[PDB]
Amino acid sequence: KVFGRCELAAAMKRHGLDNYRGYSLGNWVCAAKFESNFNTQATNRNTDGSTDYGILQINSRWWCNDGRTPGSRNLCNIPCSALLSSDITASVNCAKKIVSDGNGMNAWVAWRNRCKGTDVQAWIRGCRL
Ligand SMILES: [Cl-]
Ligand SMILES: [Cl-]
Ligand SMILES: [Cl-]
Ligand SMILES: [Cl-]
Ligand SMILES: [Cl-]
Ligand SMILES: [Cl-]
Ligand SMILES: [Cl-]
Ligand code: NA
Repeated sequence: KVFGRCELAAAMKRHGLDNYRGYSLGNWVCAAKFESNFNTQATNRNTDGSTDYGILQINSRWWCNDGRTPGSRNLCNIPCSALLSSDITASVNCAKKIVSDGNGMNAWVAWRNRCKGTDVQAWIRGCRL
């Protein structure tokens, strides 16, 4: 599914991401924009053989099982396929674990490089929330 900007802001708020670990909703919308362009079916293969899945491009080295990332973990206890669903529940619940890991949203390199310290409230401007 390709979400609209405000549609995704709403879904993320519905699932308790807004101000989760102190990160405002605009930070999460911005991260999703640059990770996936709001496409739940986004995938990206890394040089190490791991794969990133879904609207927040969650990686198979730690967070989900895809059966093809040797030595990896599955700390979200889900198949990586769950991260490609039109229903963002699995992505949001797994993102809550990731952002709790110690480095906050710096775990998403695209957030650090493209969203951190910018006027992220622009990402929810106009939205009925
Ligand atoms: Cl947009
Ligand atoms: Cl915000
Ligand atoms: Cl594996
Ligand atoms: Cl595990
Ligand atoms: Cl599995
Ligand atoms: Cl949803
Ligand atoms: Cl933090
Ligand atoms: Na894994």
